Amino acid sequence: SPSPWDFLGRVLQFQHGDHKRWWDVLAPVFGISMASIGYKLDVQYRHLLVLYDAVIPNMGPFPNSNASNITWTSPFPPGPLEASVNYQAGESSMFRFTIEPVGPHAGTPADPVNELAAKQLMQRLGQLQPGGVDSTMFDHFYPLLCVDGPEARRQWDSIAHIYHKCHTVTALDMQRSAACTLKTYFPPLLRSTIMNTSMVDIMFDAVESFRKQSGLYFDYTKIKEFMSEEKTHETMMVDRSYLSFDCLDPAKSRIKIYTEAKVKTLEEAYSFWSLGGRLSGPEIDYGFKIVSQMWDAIYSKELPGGKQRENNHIQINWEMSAKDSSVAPKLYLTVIEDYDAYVSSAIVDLFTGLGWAAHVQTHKKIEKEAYPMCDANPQSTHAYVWISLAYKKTGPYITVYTNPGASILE
Amino acid sequence: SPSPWDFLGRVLQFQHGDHKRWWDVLAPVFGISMASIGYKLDVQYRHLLVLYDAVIPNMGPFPNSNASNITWTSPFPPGPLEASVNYQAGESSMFRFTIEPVGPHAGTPADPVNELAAKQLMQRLGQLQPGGVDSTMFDHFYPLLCVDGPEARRQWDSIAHIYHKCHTVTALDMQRSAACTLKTYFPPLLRSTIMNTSMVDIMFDAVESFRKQSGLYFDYTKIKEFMSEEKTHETMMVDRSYLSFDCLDPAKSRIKIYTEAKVKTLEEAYSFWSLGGRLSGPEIDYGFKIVSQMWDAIYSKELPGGKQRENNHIQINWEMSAKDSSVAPKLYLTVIEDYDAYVSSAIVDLFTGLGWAAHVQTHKKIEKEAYPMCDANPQSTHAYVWISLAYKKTGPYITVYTNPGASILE
Amino acid sequence: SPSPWDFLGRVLQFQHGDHKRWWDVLAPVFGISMASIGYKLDVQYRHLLVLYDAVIPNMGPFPNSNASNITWTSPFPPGPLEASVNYQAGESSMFRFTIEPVGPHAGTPADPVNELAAKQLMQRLGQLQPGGVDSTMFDHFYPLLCVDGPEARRQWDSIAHIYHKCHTVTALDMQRSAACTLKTYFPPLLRSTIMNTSMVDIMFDAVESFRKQSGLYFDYTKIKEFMSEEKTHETMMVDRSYLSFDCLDPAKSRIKIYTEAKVKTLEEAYSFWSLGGRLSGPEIDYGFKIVSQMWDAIYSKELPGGKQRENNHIQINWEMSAKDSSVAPKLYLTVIEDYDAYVSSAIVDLFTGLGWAAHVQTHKKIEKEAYPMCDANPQSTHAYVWISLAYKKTGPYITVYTNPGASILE
Amino acid sequence: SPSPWDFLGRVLQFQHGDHKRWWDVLAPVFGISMASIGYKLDVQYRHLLVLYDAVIPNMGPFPNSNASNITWTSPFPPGPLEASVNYQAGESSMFRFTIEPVGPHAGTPADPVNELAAKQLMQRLGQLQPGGVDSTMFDHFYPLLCVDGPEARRQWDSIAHIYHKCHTVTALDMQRSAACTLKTYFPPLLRSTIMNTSMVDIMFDAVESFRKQSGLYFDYTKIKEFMSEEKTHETMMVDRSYLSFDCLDPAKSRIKIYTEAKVKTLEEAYSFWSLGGRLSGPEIDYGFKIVSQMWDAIYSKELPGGKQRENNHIQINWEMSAKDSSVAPKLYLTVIEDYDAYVSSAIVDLFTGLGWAAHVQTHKKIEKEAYPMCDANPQSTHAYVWISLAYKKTGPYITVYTNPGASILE
Repeated sequence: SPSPWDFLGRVLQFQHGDHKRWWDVLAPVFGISMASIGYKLDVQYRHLLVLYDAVIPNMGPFPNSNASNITWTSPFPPGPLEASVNYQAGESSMFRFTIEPVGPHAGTPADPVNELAAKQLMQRLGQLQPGGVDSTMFDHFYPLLCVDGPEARRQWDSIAHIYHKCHTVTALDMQRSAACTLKTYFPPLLRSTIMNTSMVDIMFDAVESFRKQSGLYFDYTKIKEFMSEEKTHETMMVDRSYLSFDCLDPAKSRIKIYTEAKVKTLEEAYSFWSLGGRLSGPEIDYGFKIVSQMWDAIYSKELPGGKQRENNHIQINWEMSAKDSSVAPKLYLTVIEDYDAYVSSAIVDLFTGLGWAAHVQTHKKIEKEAYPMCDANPQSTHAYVWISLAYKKTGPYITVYTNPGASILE
Repeated sequence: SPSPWDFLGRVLQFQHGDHKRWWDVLAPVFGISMASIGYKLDVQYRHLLVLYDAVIPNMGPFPNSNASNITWTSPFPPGPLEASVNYQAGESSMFRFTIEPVGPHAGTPADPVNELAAKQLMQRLGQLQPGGVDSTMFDHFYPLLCVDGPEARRQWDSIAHIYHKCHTVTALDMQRSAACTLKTYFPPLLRSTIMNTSMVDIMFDAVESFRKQSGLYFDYTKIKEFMSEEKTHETMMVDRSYLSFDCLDPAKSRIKIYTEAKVKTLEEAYSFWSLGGRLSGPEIDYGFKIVSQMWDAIYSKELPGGKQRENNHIQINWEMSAKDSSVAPKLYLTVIEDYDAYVSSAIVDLFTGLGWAAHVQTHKKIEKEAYPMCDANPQSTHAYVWISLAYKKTGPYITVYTNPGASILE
Repeated sequence: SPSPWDFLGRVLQFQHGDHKRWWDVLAPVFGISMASIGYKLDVQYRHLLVLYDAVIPNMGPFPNSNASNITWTSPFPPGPLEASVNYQAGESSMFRFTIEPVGPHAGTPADPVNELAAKQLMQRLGQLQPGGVDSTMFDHFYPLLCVDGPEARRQWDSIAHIYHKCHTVTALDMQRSAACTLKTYFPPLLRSTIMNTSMVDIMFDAVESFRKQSGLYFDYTKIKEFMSEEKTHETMMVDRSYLSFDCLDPAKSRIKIYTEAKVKTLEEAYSFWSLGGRLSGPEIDYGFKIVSQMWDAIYSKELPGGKQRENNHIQINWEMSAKDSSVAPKLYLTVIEDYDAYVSSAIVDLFTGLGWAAHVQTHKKIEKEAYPMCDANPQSTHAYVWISLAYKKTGPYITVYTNPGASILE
Repeated sequence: SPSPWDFLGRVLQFQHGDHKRWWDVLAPVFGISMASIGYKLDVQYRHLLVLYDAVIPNMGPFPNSNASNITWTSPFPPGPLEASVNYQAGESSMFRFTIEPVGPHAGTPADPVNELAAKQLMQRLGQLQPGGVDSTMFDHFYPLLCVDGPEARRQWDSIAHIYHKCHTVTALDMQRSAACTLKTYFPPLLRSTIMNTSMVDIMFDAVESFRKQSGLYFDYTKIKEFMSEEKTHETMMVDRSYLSFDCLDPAKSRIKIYTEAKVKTLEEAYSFWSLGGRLSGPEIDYGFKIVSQMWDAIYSKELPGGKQRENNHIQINWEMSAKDSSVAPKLYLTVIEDYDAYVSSAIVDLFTGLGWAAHVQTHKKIEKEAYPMCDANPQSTHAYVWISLAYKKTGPYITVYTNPGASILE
């Protein structure tokens, strides 16, 4: 038995070489993750073909060793920003991967703000499954949060200082049902920098615009209050925020506010998780229990080269539902610098404390098969990128975000 | 000796089959026109490769016999709206061809307003020649005259009644110097229909916006005055107008106002050519002499099936320069219904009256080689589409606009 | 749920347009046959991708309406000579399809005897599954039965009169286990015509060569005796014969002798089935019972246009095993001219007489889904091509050979 | 002005990535050589497109740094064995490049003797120019000198010890007239090793077979006599010989015998050049004058690393005409180990002694533009590979054979 990625790399014809290389790098990772999760073979085939047609052509050039060909500058390494494997208790794991759609010539004068890649990707996703990509929220939030090509090109003197000119990021939720639902992120840093406004008063103003235009109830009050305070900006890198929404029926879609932060103690972490105490209840408590566990399990150890932790880098997503007024957080703990060995051990011990034997097995399976550099290289710091904790009435919701192109950093 | 189109169709690899079919149909036409003009062989190769990479992928599906696959509705037949061969006295002929960039899925829910094709085409043209496609005017006139995908998708109830939802048209001026300069048309029918404004007060308001933003002097006063009158709207189909501009340095670029018209006598034709008398001088006179000659030479004859001329369909371009206040007209006489034999004979007799022996030879050469249905079928009404008369201090400027996909209508 | 053929035609990139058209035509047929048989979804994907990579590029040009582009002349219409669905009692149905591998330029001076297509196909099949295509028998029978390109090109004056210059035919047995085992046919008509020998004394001499070179026991004596008689040549078209062998381990492979025939009564049919009585036993009897049933069930009816049966066209395969001395026949009844309605009704009544309810359901399913012209057009004579009867100790073995490109003949 | 290789790499679509990489590596070299020679632009385009369609797909995988993917073993580095630029006095320079056509899977069980690549290449060359590739001599010498796939696969125990299993090598003579005439080499090492015969008695026996079959007079007597002696085998590596012939009209084609040799003094060199004195006249004298000049100009110097010359490696081609009995030699001096600086200086001083100013300029132009490692790296030993001296009644005929993939060895 050949596995779908091998057989497909053998038979498939690729428009470009960089697509072939991105395939050789990721398709193993994605396919092994999907197969260890428990996907059916035809779903592996469908999602790998989606990746081959829709995604890979909208990843950008492949990094040669000196990364000379990569003209679309970014602080993150090229490729999918992450590939995620969800872990709940009772509900089945799901594979995801978010990608900043980069065009083949983005960063160059021909496509200096990469306007088409995300739209080409949305188009391919809609064509491979008609009626699966609803652009009702995309089309409302695009003029408010995102900058078209023309604006960014005539408002260039205003943004040419920005390093990462990202304006939209697509997160595809590859489902066990072969349905690849999309999820678009809009970082308004470009738009705010052009209009000289703030991320808060633009993100949330657009959210309220969509509220009144739809009648859907997206209560952003808690989040605006918190993110508008002083001691939050004290640590918050508000310029690394973005608004996320599911490209679905706005009634059944969700909106999420995201921001980064460099905290030093669990009190600031609870500040972000809780929105300054404005969010409480049993779920906040039971969630921060696990956040604290993983905090003092991961950030309690040595970094490579014997360096010291200046601070703890975190990220946070607050999800607001359409029919409710609830806001639910999701805290990222960044481990780009940690030992993949230490991160994996922490994840495993957490899962065991939760009683998740099946999930530790799945985790180590994906680890050894898709990410061989954790077992081969005892000082690897490339596979794991973030770990995300969220708590729902179902129970915990942990989410290990790995780098699929970790084979490129080794 | 194989000629470039044959050899290229033999060696070239095409992404899609429709590209191969469009090649088989057009590349003969374009290459024969370029070769009869007097292009060099390498320029033929360069322009045919431009067509193969930039253009053909942004033409749309190829019409099967029932035209079942063509989802992007249009009153014109699919393919390039026209392929033009210029004819002056002293300056060398030039090949052109304007195309409404259609995506492979335009008209379908995945790309219901065809937003990407023109941008993809502009991108390819800029990448094949960096710094040859200046988007200074494109980026200013895009929000004013053209509708992005999102707007058109949420403002759909306002435009879903329109048959031709064209919003941008690219005219590539393939030059003897291998340089393929672009030229973008913006028909604001979508934008005006959404904003419930008029083509006049939107086109010219955008022109004045660009004036004040640039300092370049585009005197639109004559054209606004005329096109705002009553007896002009009496005949004018103002909903078939568009603003044209060369995607170049705005200093060296030109802006052109276009409108259609169904006139019955040469007095209305002089109304449009002259802007109600506001334009005069030796050039207007010497130009309308030739317009009258060709009028009573072409519209003086029988239509196929023995039908009668309800009226004479014309189009008109008024060009406004950046450094001057001059406006120069260019009158189209539509011959979509006439006998290609009669149209060719009229063109030939005109050229002979002008003393253009070389040009009648070139014309008949292109006719017999690229358009064999004029000699084979004595009742052909498909090759020729329009003839355009303009008069400059150089002399006359006649321009025969043929349909390259005339092989598809036979 | 999109079915594999639709989704694959949506995502897959095709080297050539003719591959896209062959896909649109066959992949529905093949996929519907495989799905009605009961194949798993991933096996459908694997086999359709095999068809897309290995087979389709080695089918030849796609027939336009006038079939102008088809330079490789053949009495059969272009495309797969047949697509077969096996029907046994107890063992699961299997899909097959034999194709004369035609190159993209076969019949033209560049590839006037189509030498590469079959080898390219064998190569692709071996690369998509290493060690699945054993060329031990192919490499022994190639010089004996088949003509290389050079020989056929210098021995051209000797064969240029032949209409069908076929020299090798590949029958792929797409298995429910995703394994696509090959099966090569060698019609020695070219070789015999060059060497001025007879099909009998070349086919069987090569078989004996392989016997002595291998030690495997392929008893051809019965078949040589019969096919060398006089009254068999009376009806036999010995020039339509070929030697078949499974490209596998010669120990586990089988060899088959094939010949056509135009008989008029069941006595000549029993002559061919029995090898002039030399083959007998319970199986021959029980097999000719069914041959007679289907004979007087199909050839007992009207042809289109009210024409009369000059004679009954049949074909016959005698399989010889490696470890045994048994020879087992397989009689084809050609129905290219009959009513697809009559043929389907006969097949259904036969299956019912055998008690094969599941198989009549599968048959009508494949009929209505893959071959809609049998239900739409009540006078269709294109879907069905042959029906093949063989009898093994398992029971009967009927095999309905349909034309997949029947959509092209309607 | 973009030059053809840049523009073509920008617009062209490549089936495979390795084709793109081979393009990036060679097309600069080939195009710069053709442009420095003085080719027209359209001829550059034609030949680069020939390379893109016919050749590049039949070069094999592209060498990654560890050359892990290269399964077709060879003592030479992958890519074109050489790219040649001819230099005469009076006749215009010509570009050539010989390539061992390697399939994408050659060396692996799927194509273990690489039988198709050369045939695919011949087919493409014949299709891009019908009637330009005459296979009259190819089809006669193929069974005699070359081993089909089947023979080599069943006669594997006899050849599996050979390192380089080359059996046919195509040398394309890209002409200023855009005509790419082919030239096929047959090294009978495989055939001789299978039939346990000698290269002499097989090559020359096949030549005599073609003589009697054609009536063309290819007098091989001198060459058979010499190559059959004892003191020639003393130095000759007869296992590195091959028979060459132009794939043209056998009347106008030429046959050439090739052999390698490791000589130590100019007396053995004159032995090979002269066929043991059997060849004489003014031309032999005037040719060996130049051979001696270049011998003591190149082999008179230091090797890298301060190593010593065990012996001088040479190669020799004796051309036999169809209508005459003349045999004309062509002596290769191998400089794979020498300093590209020393080799270039020797070539330049030779040309100057001949009065070839234009040619030294062309040579240094090709050097600095196509082979930058001779000027950048003062210890480069990769660009130049061989230098070939032949003398015709026109005058000298020197031929500098460079490695185009020298960019891969740096």
